[PDB]
Parts: sequence; C-alpha cells; structure tokens
Amino acid sequence: DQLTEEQIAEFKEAFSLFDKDGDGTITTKQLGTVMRSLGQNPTEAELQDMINEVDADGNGTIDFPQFLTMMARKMKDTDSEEEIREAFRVFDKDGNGYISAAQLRHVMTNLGEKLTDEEVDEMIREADIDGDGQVNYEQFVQMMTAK
Amino acid sequence: DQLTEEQIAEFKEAFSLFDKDGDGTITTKQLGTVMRSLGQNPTEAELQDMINEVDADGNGTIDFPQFLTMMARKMKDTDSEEEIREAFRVFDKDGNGYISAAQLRHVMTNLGEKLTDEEVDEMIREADIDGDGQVNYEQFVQMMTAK
Amino acid sequence: DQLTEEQIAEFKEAFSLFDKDGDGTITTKQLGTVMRSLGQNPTEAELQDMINEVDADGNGTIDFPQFLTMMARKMKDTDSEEEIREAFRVFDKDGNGYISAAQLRHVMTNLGEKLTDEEVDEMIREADIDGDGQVNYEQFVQMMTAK
Amino acid sequence: ADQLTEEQIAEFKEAFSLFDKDGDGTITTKQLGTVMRSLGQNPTEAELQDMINEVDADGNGTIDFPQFLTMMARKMKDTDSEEEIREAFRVFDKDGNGYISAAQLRHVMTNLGEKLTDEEVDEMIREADIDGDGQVNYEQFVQMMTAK
Amino acid sequence: VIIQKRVRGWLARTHYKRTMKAIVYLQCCFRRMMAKRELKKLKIEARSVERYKKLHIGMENKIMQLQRKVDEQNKDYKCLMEKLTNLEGVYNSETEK
Amino acid sequence: VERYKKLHIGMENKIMQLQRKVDEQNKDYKCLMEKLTNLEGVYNSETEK
Repeated sequence: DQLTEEQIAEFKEAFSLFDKDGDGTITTKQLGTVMRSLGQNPTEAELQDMINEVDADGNGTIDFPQFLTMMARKMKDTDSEEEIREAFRVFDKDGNGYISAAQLRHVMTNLGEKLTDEEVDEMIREADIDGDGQVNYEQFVQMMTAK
Repeated sequence: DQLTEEQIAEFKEAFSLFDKDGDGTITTKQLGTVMRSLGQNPTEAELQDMINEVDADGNGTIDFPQFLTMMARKMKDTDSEEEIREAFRVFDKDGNGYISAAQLRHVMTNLGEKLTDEEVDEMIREADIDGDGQVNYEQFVQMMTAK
Repeated sequence: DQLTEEQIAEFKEAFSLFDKDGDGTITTKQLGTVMRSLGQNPTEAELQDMINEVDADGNGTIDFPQFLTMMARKMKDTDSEEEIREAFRVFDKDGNGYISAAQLRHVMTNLGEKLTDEEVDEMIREADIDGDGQVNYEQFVQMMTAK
Repeated sequence: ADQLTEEQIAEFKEAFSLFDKDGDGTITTKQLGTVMRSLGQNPTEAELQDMINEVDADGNGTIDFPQFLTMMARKMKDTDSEEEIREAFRVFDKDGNGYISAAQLRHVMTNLGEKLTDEEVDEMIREADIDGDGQVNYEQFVQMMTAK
Repeated sequence: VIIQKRVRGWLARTHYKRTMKAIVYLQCCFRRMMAKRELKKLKIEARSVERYKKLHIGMENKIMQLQRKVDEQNKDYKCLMEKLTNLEGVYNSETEK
Repeated sequence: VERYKKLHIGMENKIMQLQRKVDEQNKDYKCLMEKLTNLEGVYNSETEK
C-alpha cells in the first residue's frame, strides 16, 4: 500500500539521522535501531528475518525505496499493550503487579535476549524504584501506552 | 516578573535599530530576529504560531506592545545552558562531546527547520571547528553561553 | 419576630423613600405602596385589615414599631406561581393556557378591585404583553418571579 | 475598540499630574474618586469600594497610572446618555410634570440611597439657582449638566 | 522475549525523542547566537524616544483590550462553572436514583 | 514632565503582567473546557447504562 506523506517524511528524517556517512545506506545494526525507534515492536526473530530479507535484497545496506518497503512491512504489524500487560502479570510470581526489580533484570538477562548492563542499569534508574523494593511493571505498560 | 530600566532601554534600542527606516513596523521576517536580539530562543513552531497570531492584525507590521507580548510569551519558558550541553553530548555515542564536523553538518542538514550549509560553515569558522578532528563540545559551548 | 439588621435597614430605607416629608408618620395610602414595594404579597382585604389595625392604633399613620410588628405577621405569607398560573388558566375561556390581553383586562377589572386603566396598560407595558393577541403565561411567571 | 486619541489621554495625564501635588503618581482613595469623576462617566460607590479593594490587593492603597488604566478600561463598557438620565428623572416626580420643589429633591438626596453630605446639599442648592417655594424643572439643571 | 521487544522499543523511542529535542535545542540556539552577533554588528550611535512616544498610545489601547479580554474571560469562566455545577448535580441525582 | 516620562516607563513595564494574566486565564479556560467535556461524557455513559 501507500503510507501517509507525513509518515514518509518522518521516515526520511529518521533515515538521514541514523545514517552517519550521509550517503543514504543503513546497516543491519542501524536497521534494528530504526525498527526499534520507529515505535512499533520488532521481534528479535523478526529482526533477524528482516536482516535476512535485506541480505536477499543484497549489499547489506538499505536504500530509500527498500526503506519504504520495509516501512510498509513494519506498519503491516500491530502492537497490543493489553497482551503484554497480561504476559507481565503472568510473569510475576505473585502476579499482583509488584515484583522484585533485581530479579527482573536477572531473568531478562537469562530468559530472552540478554539486555546489556548499560540498558539494564538505565531501566533500573528509569523505573525510579529500588531494585530490592517492589516495582510495578504495569507502570511500564502504561508508559508504553502513552507513546 | 519585574525587570530593570536598562533592559527596557535595550529593547527600545533594538526596536530602533531593527527599523531600517524611521516609520517603524519592521517586517515579521525580522520579527523572530528581534526576539533573538534579547538572547532568547523562540522555536520555529513558536515562531510560526506567533506569526499566525500577529497576522490577525496583518500587513506584516510589528509594534512595540506586540514585541512586549513577544518577550513575555517567550519568558513563559526558561532554559539553561547545561541542558544545551547535555543535548549536544547525548547525540554523541561516546558521550565526551567530541563529534566530527561532518557529523554536525549532517545534523544541520537533517533538521526540520532547514539550515543553510553556508551558515554552518560560518559557525565553523567562528568556532575554528576542525573537520578532521572531533570538535569538543565546550569549544562551542563557550560562545553558546557568551551569546 | 425580629429580623436581621440588614432587613430593618432596607425597611427604613423604604421608609425614608415614601416619607416625602420625613416625619415618620405615613398615611395608609402611602403605607400600602410601602408594603407592596417592600416585598410583601398583600391581599387588598388584608391591606384593609392592616388599615383597620392602624386606625385602632389611631391617626391612620404608621410608626416603625407597628411597621415591624406587621412585618412579623406578614412575612409568614408565601405564594407559589403554580396557583396563579391555574388562576390565569381558569380565567382563560378556551383553557389552552392563553388569554387575550383585552379579555384579561376585562375579566380582572369588571369584578374584584376596580384597578385603573393606566396600571392595566402598565401591565401590558414592560412585559411584552400583546394587546390583541393572547398573553403568554411565561410572561406572567417572570413577572411574579420579579414580584 | 474605540481607541482613545492622544489628545484625550494626554489631557487626562495632565489632569492627574496637576491634581497630585507630589507628582509621584501615587493615588489615594480620595484621589481615586477624584480621577474616577474626572473620567466623566457615571461612577458607582459600590464600584468605588470594589476598585479600592483592587488597589488594596497591591497594598498600602498607593498606586499609579496602571490603576487609572484599569479603571478606565472597566468603565469603557459603561455607556450612558444624559437624555436617558433626564427622561428617567420623571420617576422622581409623583405628578410627572417635572415642575417640582427643590426641598423634596434635597430631602431625597439627603435620605435616599447613599447619604450625601450637608455641604453637598448646600452646594447643590446654591448651584441649581432654583427657589424652594417655586416648582422648577430639574431638567433645567440636567441641561447645564449635559453641557459638562 | 516479548518483554525484550518492549524494552528495545522503549529504549530506542526514548533515544529518538532525546535526539529530536537535542537537535531542536541546537538549531534554535545556533539561530540565537547568529542573531546575537548580527545585533552586535548592528550597534549604532543611539536611539530616539519619539518613536516610543507614538507607540505609547498603541500600548494604551492594547492595555485597554487586555483588561477587556480579562473581563470577558472571567465572565465565560463564571458561566463555565455554572454549567459545570448544573451538569454535576443533575447527573449525580439521576445516577443515584 | 519628568514624572510624565517615569510613569510612561512604569506603564511600559505593566504590560507584561497583564499579558501573563491573559495567558493564565486562557490556560484555565481550556483546562476546565476539558474537565467539562470529560465529566459530561462520563455522566452520560453512566446514566445510559
């Protein structure tokens, strides 16, 4: 299909900004970064799938028409915050919405992809609650709904 | 709030000088410049909103009471230079504030408000920015704060 | 029954008003106007009863003690506009809730107290009462709301 | 709208400076009433105390030209015609002819509404040039007032 | 893994918003510096009060309009909480019944 | 005329406070517009249900 013109312009500025050489090419790491930074939720498996499709296109770099096609692919996806909130509620051992934050960091390092120590600590002090003290992941779900 | 008489003389001087003739009614294009004459930064969105509000009077004519509204509306928001330093150094991946002049030029070209590369080069010469060496953030911050 | 200071202040203000001489002894004819403009809803028979009480008191002139006593006996009266609306409706021959101003004048003046024609016109005036057309009952509702 | 011409505001400023011997611009309650009447439109005593409270909001009851601006702006919405006032004086006359004694007018202005000072009574009696015994139209004085 | 996806999305969105805020600050402050040095260059002998003298009456008129608009906004606010109280009371009574 | 000029300067000073008051009144106006709309919608839905 065809996207909104304002959306196309926003994709253009994102492409220009995340490109550091100014040529108009995006690497796999920059591809994952822009997928995560557009707003939609990219799956790690789906991130590798998109990388593989780019490799099928070739050259290991993203041109603007390819960028628009992958924008169409990305908008074809949808994100639901109620489902991730329910998954978080199941994730908590108590299930009341309050869970130990240090245990959270340890599990997301173990289960799922290992979050980097920088990302882990950034999450820690953005949560604004002590690691030993109970934290509410529902607050994180709400701040995802806000964006 | 309350402001000194010397600054009042400063606005009166600014209004006198920005008038190429003596009749008054400096063009609305110089409008924003007049506001920047006060060492204050009105954003382009705020600039166009202010222009739209002025257009009710129309004719592209500015008046001293309208300039007082200009300065008060800008005074509604206040900013510090440390936030500007943090904004400059957060774009850099290293975080030391050292970025290549090509990176800064690309940042300028990627702006929503299009900035001429001629002005970027002029600022580079003003700050003696080196293209090959990463420019220290404090080097430009010195006359950022001097303003 | 003793009212508040502001009540007696307003009462004495009206007292000084209708006292064209300021003597303090006002005849019955002007006392009736005082009573009606003060805020009361007195029956003409009740007015004449008050006149008989004054004559028993003597001289046919009112004093502020007697005035306050008959206040105390008069504030107990209260009327609801629904009863007056029903009175107008039963005055109306068709019973649809609309009576001609000429018909209303004739019905009110032929029986009861012979109210003068000038004050009937004053009824027609200041209330947007249509002389030939049927009188709106909402006009009368507003007139009694203003009392 | 109805933007005031430079001459009018300049003359009002001159009168304000003239009345205040100090020249500092400070306005007192008596000065408030003086400028209030110098504006020339109808001033209200309840509005007088309201604006006195507004001045007290600043404190000390001492204020300058911006208070004058506030009062003139609040009074601009008020519009009155002297013909309307002179036709509304008919309700004063029970007879309605308009030829009435000045004694009853004196009694009313002394007692009705806000009490008026005795010196004010004497001033009005002297200025009206109307004999108490003779019933004389108040409209004769309303005309010379309409001159202002 | 879904938690990982959400965390990456949030991280990158926050970085993105920080980048736009930084870029806006940088461009606006660059414009401020350039206009400031333009003004410094444009410094000349002195001013003329007579220009302010004519504009004083305009400021008078705008002040008049200021108190006016204050008054109409106040009246609108009066009607506003009147309507607010009416709706609150009516709907509260209806809901309770 | 010196007091004249000094009071003109004070008048020029006064403008900003008035403008600030206008802006704050506008903010309150829009805020309670929003409050009115939200309350009306919630009450309507509750009454209907």
